[PDB]
Amino acid sequence: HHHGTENLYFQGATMAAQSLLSIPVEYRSQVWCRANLPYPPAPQLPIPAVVDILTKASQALPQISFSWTLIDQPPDGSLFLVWQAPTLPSPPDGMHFMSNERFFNMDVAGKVLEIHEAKHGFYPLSETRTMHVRCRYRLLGVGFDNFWLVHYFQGSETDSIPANISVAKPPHLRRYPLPDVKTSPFLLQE
Ligand SMILES: [Cl-]
Repeated sequence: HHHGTENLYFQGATMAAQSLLSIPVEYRSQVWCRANLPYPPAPQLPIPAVVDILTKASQALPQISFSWTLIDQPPDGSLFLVWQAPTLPSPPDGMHFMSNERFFNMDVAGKVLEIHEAKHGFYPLSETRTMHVRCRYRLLGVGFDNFWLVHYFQGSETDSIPANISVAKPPHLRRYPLPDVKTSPFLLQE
């Protein structure tokens, strides 16, 4: 592949680039850059709570480390802070969806909150119906544009529909078992 868009995001991010180059080439497309916290698990969050969590993360960023790691079939409640370019695809998480991720925008205190909501989530190895929701959030205009809250939680009984990997997104099952890929921590601000 060529790396023009990636390279745009690793300008001036040397530590994160160095950590990625330590990973075998085949797995570099598979890893998430996730914060070493961990966030307590939570049910579906109100919008003001999301805004606060991302504001606090932006203010704490020089004291928070990240690692490149695989994420696979996280339990309901799982909350991650992740670094991702809005123009690159998300790495795999082991979740498939029977519908398209929908994109909503909310004005909050003169800022934009992006909500990317993927209902009808399922784990094809263990589920014949949809049981999960994934939300990716980010808050624009506060100097934290490339940082996301990613939330996995329980779907409603009313939203559960028959699931089949043959018509789901993504269409391809990931290779199991997963290799051991977790880098030692690095910083994204100094
Ligand atoms: Cl749809």
